[PDB]
Amino acid sequence: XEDMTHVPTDAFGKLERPAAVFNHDEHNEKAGIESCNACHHVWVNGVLAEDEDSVGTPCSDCHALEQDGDTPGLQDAYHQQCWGCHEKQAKGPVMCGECHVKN
Ligand code: HEM
Ligand code: HEM
Ligand code: HEM
Ligand code: HEM
Ligand SMILES: [As]
Ligand SMILES: [As]
Ligand SMILES: [As]
Ligand SMILES: [Zn+2]
Ligand SMILES: [Zn+2]
Ligand SMILES: [Zn+2]
Ligand SMILES: [Zn+2]
Repeated sequence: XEDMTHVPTDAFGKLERPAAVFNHDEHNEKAGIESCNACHHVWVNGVLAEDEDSVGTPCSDCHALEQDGDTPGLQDAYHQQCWGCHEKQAKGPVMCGECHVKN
């Protein structure tokens, strides 16, 4: 994903919002994220593997559009991951129009 400049949107069908800006490799370098499983996680039987990751599997392979149990639907997965870290670190966009950029 070194060519990535927005988050993939094909799983959603018709969009309400602009694609979310996300230059994956530059993002992750500026943010200081050193583990891939900060996002590409592996959750098994309610427990998060600390030493594994799911790189190479789309989020949308596990996260349906609808919530399943405590597995978030796909929109909420992205909002909880992305907007959740920004809020926890007090850095990064936290308005709709700073990710979903109209341009
Ligand atoms: C850690 C260094 C890391 C790697 C390696 C990695 C790889 C990776 C690949 C190969 C893809 C698929 C790209 C494609 O389809 O061409 C991908 C996709 C996404 N990633 Fe990633 N990624 C690493 C780390 C991070 C981190 C720390 C985050 C969150 C900040 C992140 C997130 C994403 C997202 C979102 C995508 C798109 C998912 C999809 O549905 O295809 N990755 N990454
Ligand atoms: C792709 C980068 C991706 C995103 C985004 C994502 C988000 C995410 C969130 C925010 C949660 C809630 C719990 C937490 O904050 O970790 C969550 C939950 C689970 N996920 Fe996920 N997830 C992404 C990727 C994937 C992939 C590729 C898988 C399947 C291999 C997967 C699985 C799950 C499961 C299962 C859960 C529920 C865990 C639990 O509470 O039992 N996720 N996802
Ligand atoms: C989830 C896929 C995700 C998105 C989308 C995302 C976007 C995003 C943007 C657009 C920025 C601003 C870039 C700019 O300067 O123009 C930004 C910045 C930060 N992010 Fe982020 N972000 C996503 C996920 C994550 C996660 C999971 C983390 C923490 C683990 C995270 C962290 C940060 C940090 C820190 C920054 C600020 C970088 C800086 O300017 O110092 N983001 N993100
Ligand atoms: C502000 C509260 C806000 C809204 C509103 C919003 C909407 C939203 C929707 C409706 C989707 C589903 C796809 C669609 O367009 O129909 C969606 C998807 C994603 N979002 Fe979002 N979102 C708002 C806030 C934010 C912020 C602050 C971020 C960046 C941290 C962000 C990110 C994302 C991501 C990633 C996705 C999935 C990929 C894509 O649709 O772009 N949202 N959002
Ligand atoms: As680089
Ligand atoms: As929140
Ligand atoms: As809070
Ligand atoms: Zn753009
Ligand atoms: Zn560099
Ligand atoms: Zn790995
Ligand atoms: Zn909050």
